[PDB]
Amino acid sequence: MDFRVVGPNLPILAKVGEDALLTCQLLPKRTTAHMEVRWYRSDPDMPVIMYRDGAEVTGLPMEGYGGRAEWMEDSTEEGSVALKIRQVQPSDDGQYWCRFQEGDYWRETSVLLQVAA
Repeated sequence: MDFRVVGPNLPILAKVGEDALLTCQLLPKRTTAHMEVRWYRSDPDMPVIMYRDGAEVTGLPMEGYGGRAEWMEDSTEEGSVALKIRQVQPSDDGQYWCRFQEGDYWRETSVLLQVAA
């Protein structure tokens, strides 16, 4: 009950082949060294990409998924975050959940993104 993420963000419209912007608002306790943030593409079972210890996971070299998604921090800088995803498609069209994980307690919320087809 010490962390909360909200999805007040308005629907995002990006055309197929154009990049999209996933966004949600979270409040870090202090230093995101141990904080983890996960985004899901209409599939909570598997995360597309994650942000941990102030860095996004790249895994193996020439990352297809990691390469596709790059973190773009919001201008407001009030605990909000945004993730830039390249070459959107109908599969992207839908909802994405942000997952704030710290210690043994975490919370998540959906963000509205509707890409043009």
